[PDB]
Amino acid sequence: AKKILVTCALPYANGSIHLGHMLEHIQADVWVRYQRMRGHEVNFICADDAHGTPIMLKAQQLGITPEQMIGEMSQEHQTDFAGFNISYDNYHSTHSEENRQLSELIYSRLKENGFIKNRTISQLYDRDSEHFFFDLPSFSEMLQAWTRSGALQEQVANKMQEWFESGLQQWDISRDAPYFGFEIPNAPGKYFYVWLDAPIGYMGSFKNLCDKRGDSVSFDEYWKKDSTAELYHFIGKDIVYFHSLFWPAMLEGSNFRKPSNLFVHGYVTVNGAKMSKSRGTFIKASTWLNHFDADSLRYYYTAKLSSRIDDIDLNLEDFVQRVNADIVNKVVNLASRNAGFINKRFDGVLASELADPQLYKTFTDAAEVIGEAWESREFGKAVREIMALADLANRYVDEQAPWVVAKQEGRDADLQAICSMGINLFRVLMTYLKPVLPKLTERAEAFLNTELTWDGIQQPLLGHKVNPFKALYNRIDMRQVEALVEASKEEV
Ligand SMILES: CSCC[C@H](N)COP(=O)(O)OC[C@H]1O[C@@H](N2C=NC3=C(N)NC=NC32)[C@H](O)[C@@H]1O
Repeated sequence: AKKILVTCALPYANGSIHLGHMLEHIQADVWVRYQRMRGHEVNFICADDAHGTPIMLKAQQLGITPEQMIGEMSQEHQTDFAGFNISYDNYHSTHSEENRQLSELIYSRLKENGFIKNRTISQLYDRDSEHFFFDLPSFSEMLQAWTRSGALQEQVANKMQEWFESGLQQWDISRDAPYFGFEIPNAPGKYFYVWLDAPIGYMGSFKNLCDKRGDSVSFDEYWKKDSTAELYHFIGKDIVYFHSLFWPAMLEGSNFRKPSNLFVHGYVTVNGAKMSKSRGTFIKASTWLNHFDADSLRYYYTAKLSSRIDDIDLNLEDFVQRVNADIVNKVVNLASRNAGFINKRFDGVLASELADPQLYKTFTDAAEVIGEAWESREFGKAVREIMALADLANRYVDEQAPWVVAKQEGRDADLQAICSMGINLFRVLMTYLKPVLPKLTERAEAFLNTELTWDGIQQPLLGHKVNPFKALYNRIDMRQVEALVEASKEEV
């Protein structure tokens, strides 16, 4: 039972959440849900990145104060994430008292530890000015040892080299008023650059969670230098520099633990290209939900995700085909083709023994490889394994052919045994997919009259009453895709 703290990058409070953002949150949520299923203590945290000149000026435009804009954006963002069932334990803000205090705490520890430097510069002004710099170069060797301690992704362990080929430099962490952010203590008119306080927002968000829980020990247990808890950050490749260099260094110099690992993913493309507004492929999370459910996109992204930083393509044509073929035709089909005979002919009661014990064992035997696949973030591998098992289950059902055994008077016991077998195979499959399809899983659990646990598959449902269900998952069609695209064009 490990203690794990997982985060997703903090979305900027200056735009709506789109399908690109959703790849990140969905990848993280699936991993998080899997970890909870295995019994670990998990804390999934996020928050809006609310500081920076851009935001300050955007607020001025709309005639709304930044405080007002970020407040509205925060609600919009959380409504969308909740719509995709992203299970955060806390969603906070970089513009909070918790983050203000932690930013000052870290800065003061850095300055006192001698990692903060001063200087002057020239810049366009609507001119000189003093600035504060973080002495990154002093943590190089430490970063080296940390970087090579068999942890980060190969493509990431490398990449940084191209950055070393340019040498680490002191980082300008201060900005002048007017600026929407935190004021630097003992330095009037100076503010912390957004990127300095942003990652501290991870800490601010957890502190908020602990404070709300009345938990006065967890914060330190997770962030103290000798913590045995694991810290993971899910991020895109465009912000790896901040998370692999500045961030670890800031923590090291302020007597805090560094991330256990960074899980970097690639960009989402639609129909093979970057999202395009004119083509209606720049899709908002809110818009997606007007047309499709969350499970469909969660499934599609998961079937294509891996432990690498490669781009993920949402091919709209392929989307409809994949969802109907896998979810409806393979998994859900296993339940619907068998539940009828059970509910109608046997009052919903499943057989008292497994018809084919060998087949069931083949299914539960796969838990190890599938669980390891979720754990290692090889989602595509996990899905292929699960769908391969599903093919086996549908083959079993065909060989046994219940639709024929049913019309043969005197074969009741045989029918119940066959159809119950299929229902139990379905139980196992939905357990492996539980991290991926939250809503379909709830519908399956209501039908099975059972909550699905990872260890529970070792005990099949016997002499057990199932409930009649009304379509667990309906097929989708290209006309809905066309409508989604058309709507997205019309929005911009
Ligand atoms: C302390 S972390 C601070 C992060 C900063 N506010 C960036 O915010 P934002 O630009 O909203 O990006 C949030 C995450 O969304 C990811 N993505 C943004 N557009 C994306 C795609 N098109 N595809 C995949 N991920 C995307 C980014 O890589 C990033 O990790």
